Amino acid sequence: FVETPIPDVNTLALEDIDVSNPFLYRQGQWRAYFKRLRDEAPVHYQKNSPFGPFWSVTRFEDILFVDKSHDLFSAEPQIILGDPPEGLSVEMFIAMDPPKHDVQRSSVQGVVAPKNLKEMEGLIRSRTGDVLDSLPTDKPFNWVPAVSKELTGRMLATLLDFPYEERHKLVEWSDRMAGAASATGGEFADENAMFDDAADMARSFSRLWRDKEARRAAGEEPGFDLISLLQSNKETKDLINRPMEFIGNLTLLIVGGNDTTRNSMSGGLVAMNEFPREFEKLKAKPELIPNMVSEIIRWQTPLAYMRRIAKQDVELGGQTIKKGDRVVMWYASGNRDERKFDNPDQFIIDRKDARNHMSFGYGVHRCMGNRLAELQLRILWEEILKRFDNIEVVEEPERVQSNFARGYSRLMVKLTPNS
Ligand code: HEM
Repeated sequence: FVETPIPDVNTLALEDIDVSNPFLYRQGQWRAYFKRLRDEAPVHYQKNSPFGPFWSVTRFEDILFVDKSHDLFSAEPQIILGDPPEGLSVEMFIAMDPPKHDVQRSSVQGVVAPKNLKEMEGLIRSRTGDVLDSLPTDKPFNWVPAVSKELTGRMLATLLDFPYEERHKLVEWSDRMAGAASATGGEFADENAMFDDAADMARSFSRLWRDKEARRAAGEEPGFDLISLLQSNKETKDLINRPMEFIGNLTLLIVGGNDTTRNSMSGGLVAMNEFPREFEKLKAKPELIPNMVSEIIRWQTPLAYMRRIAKQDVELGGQTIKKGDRVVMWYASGNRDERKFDNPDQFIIDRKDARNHMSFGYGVHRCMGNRLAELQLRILWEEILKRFDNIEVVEEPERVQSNFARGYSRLMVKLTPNS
């Protein structure tokens, strides 16, 4: 993939609108392209793309139907638009249908048990406050590494009890995975690097499993982390011996929580910068933080879509999706659908229906980590409000190349503390 200027959507025949282009978000053309699809081709077939042909489903109501109807639309074998590079396919329950999906999700869902998240609030808030206190207030800095990636990486390490000093690896491996050119149009096109990483990652999870079992056998009390949970349950105490399940489950937790958390933490600042009256509203009414977090997640939509395959011919939106066709559920478009949300492109932190967004999906795959993400975002903004009278974005944000992740690689921020 090489970036070129994306033309006005009005220059295109409807059949030539290709929303798999991974520069549509960066260039700001995604809003007009998806509005044209919602209005005039809400169930749209693209015959020609670098990823092969695919349907786009772009209205909120129709996306709900596809996401909930796993008897008609399969999540197998992959949920990104393209294909993983050869040798890198791993089975993850995000790309599995019931009943097996339900079985595999049950084996890990305890890691985000509400009682466990509540016990970790002090740690999350301490990390958040320490990170914010460390930021300079006399010069701008890049928020993406300093805050969003920093906090996400610590959280991911805690979730796995992954060696804290190596947490940068959970994220580097994960980035090169979720950013495969063949899968998402991301910038990673070297299969040699992905082979090195996927193997390093698999070896690292195996060493962690053995270190944790040796520590448990030696009398270490079990913790909140996923490995401890897997080793405490009869069904999964032997998960090492099922390598596809073991590697797939652990990889899904890390990839699932990595750039989603990161880009939600960054995106709230970008939304405030575009709608600065909302920050004055927030400072005057801090009890809006929980609803604001929903509005940040709606407006940002950190994952633009999830993909499905039609299990049979399905009539949708005056169109016949054929058995075997790839069907892309464009959450990024659904969350801007004016049939669902009034003034959808506005960031409105007291929007009463913000919580009804589809950024987590709907149906059996609805995000397992939704409460953990919301918790971290709430604490982030609580701790921001204690410290800063103003936040300024000093340069146009740099947006990531991807058709899947909607995110930022550079967000240059100047802080003004209160007195
Ligand atoms: C604001 C942040 C997040 C967003 C926007 C998001 C988005 C999503 C989406 C769109 C799906 C699939 C929904 C569908 O197909 O219907 C999903 C599933 C999933 N997410 Fe998240 N996610 C976020 C945070 C997290 C975090 C923090 C974690 C882990 C700590 C996580 C782990 C997972 C897992 C394991 C699944 C698979 C659930 C299943 O297939 O049953 N996510 N997420």
